[PDB]
Amino acid sequence: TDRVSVGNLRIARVLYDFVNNEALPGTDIDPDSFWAGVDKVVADLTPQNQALLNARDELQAQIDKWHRRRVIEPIDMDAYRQFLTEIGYLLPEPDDFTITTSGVDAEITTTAGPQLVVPVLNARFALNAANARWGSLYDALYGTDVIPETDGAEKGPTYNKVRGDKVIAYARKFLDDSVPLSSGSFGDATGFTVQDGQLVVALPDKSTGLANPGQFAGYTGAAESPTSVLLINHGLHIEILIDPESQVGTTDRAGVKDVILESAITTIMDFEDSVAAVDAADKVLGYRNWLGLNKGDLAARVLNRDRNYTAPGGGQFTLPGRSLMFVRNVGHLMTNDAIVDTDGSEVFEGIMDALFTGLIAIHGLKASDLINSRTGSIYIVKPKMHGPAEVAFTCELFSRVEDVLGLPQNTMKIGIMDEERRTTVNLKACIKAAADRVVFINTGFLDRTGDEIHTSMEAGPMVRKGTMKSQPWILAYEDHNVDAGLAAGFSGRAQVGKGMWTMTELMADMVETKIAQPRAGASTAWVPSPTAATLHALHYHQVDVAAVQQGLAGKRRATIEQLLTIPLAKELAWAPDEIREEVDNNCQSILGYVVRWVDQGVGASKVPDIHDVALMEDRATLRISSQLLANWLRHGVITSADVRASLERMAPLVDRQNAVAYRPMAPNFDDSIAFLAAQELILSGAQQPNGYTEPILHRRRREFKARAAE
Ligand SMILES: COc1ccc2cc(C(=O)/C=C(\O)C(=O)O)ccc2c1
Ligand SMILES: [Mg+2]
Ligand SMILES: [Mg+2]
Repeated sequence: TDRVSVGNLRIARVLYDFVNNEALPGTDIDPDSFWAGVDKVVADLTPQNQALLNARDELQAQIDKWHRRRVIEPIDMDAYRQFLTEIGYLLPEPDDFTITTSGVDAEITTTAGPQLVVPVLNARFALNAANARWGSLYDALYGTDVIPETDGAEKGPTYNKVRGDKVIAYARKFLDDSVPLSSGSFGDATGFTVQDGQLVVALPDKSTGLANPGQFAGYTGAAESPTSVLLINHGLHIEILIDPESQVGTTDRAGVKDVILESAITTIMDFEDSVAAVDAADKVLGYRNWLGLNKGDLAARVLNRDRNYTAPGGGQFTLPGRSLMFVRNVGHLMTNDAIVDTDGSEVFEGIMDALFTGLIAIHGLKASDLINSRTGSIYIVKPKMHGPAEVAFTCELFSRVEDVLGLPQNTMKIGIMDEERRTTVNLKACIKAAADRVVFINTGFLDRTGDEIHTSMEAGPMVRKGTMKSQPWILAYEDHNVDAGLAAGFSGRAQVGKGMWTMTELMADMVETKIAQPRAGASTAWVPSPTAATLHALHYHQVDVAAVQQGLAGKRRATIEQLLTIPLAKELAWAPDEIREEVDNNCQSILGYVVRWVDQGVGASKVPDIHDVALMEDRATLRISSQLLANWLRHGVITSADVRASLERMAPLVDRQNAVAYRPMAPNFDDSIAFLAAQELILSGAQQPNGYTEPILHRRRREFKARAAE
């Protein structure tokens, strides 16, 4: 056995060596004490971890049996609520309180802006994400459909000046609405200068200053013909680049080359739903990337240095060139044979992630041969928790890891995903359980939709997938999340965050509708690319999030009844063509994701749906699709033959979109491990714990790896 014995643990050699040779050096942590602590923590906390998972199962069975023993319809919310209280699912709401989290960076406590999520196993994506703190607006407008590709303005192989003018004019309007001139418009500016520490913009027939001179933040170059002008609005920086001999500047009335936005303020390096990591070799690749990110030396293309500026008065100052980094550990469910005990049982992956990503994170608190958290914190997102006891356990785990790492208590801060029903309905108690550690709450609406379907599996058939985004339960869930955060003092102390935009090509749609999120008081929301970060940043220049949160203080906009409104489909409701479309749509989504998961170990993939729209699919959207079909199969909406036919229908189409080093599924379907994984996720969906996809995915990916080795 390629394994190392430490107490009761047998550690995969590749992981043991990585930690000893790469992660421990520079921490001043004694290697023997670390591994002894690994062993101690795993032995102490595994039972409670397991008890919690059994409790999920106890609760789900009592709820299953509750729906089964009643034909009365539609519902007796009074009865259902009393039952949830009786069985300990719905707990008493504690008294009001204010969080006490301290030692947090300004990007979290203060700044409102985009938050980018990226798979940590892909080093190149992770580098671009960390560098996405600044992004070119002209590139993002020219490259996407925010400037429509109408007649004459489409993208070709070389610069289309008609299109670029549209981009320039779009950016002038943005500047006008964000940093207004005293009189006149940026559209007519001819140049910029600094005089007596003030920004002076030259118009055709006069000159003007800023309506708020305080929005002038700095410049580069000679004051009397600068190379760039730096502005701030709503805590976010805008940089106007001036270069008339550049390609775009030659055509511009003021020589303006580009407009740079402070874009992804923070970034979440993901070990969970956007990655596939089923053994020690996978986790080591992830850990190694997370290590180079914190040491500053990851290269695939390198990390950016900080940005240098001249203050208005004349001094020098610096701005961060990198996004402040979070890490998303896996949650409490899965184990991983990267470590096994003497009976051969796998160790809980979440316990491992806290020990190892926390150890690695120490490097980001010290100088890189230039830092992540200047205030001494480690920022871990914790997903897929169910209720305050599960939150308390995470807090205890962090305490024990801090002790093993020699770290001050409460160094390891937690971003609470609100993406499971038992957390939503006890949200205040969950925040209280982490009152000294919590740095955000975030509505992970995709996982939350999966948990909604699974929890009420037995109640009846659910509405279609596309219908879910506007059901009553989800809008109350969204508002109740903001209310609980604001009520716990998150304003000025912690982030209130919302959901991912998954239509990577529908960027005009994103600019037009994602504005709802800061309008609802969210200080941050999730984007999947640096491009999307730059464009989403526009919404924080239009909406004053701090003032919005102020106006919501004390309001109570969601009742417990509304939260508990199950998304049951009404009588009739669907025609045959609509039932067929939803089945086809779900099967292709599942197939396209799973085939790259199982075969190539890619945890996030662009997959076109039945309407040919490109969706960024990850494990959460997979949880929704499989659970929805499982629920339809369970209540007689469709038959097992419909599932099989739809899967066999869509598989050749997926094979075409991948034709790469790719193994087709058709025509020998039952010989493709990926195809059988898709089938299994639907047919066993109702039996997976809380509808989770990781058991089946991890098993099938390991099965595939084993075949590829003989
Ligand atoms: C590179 O493209 C990506 C990367 C990461 C992603 C992460 C999520 C996600 O995790 C959503 C939630 O947690 C929740 O709704 O439950 C969704 C789409 C993603 C797409
Ligand atoms: Mg999620
Ligand atoms: Mg304003």
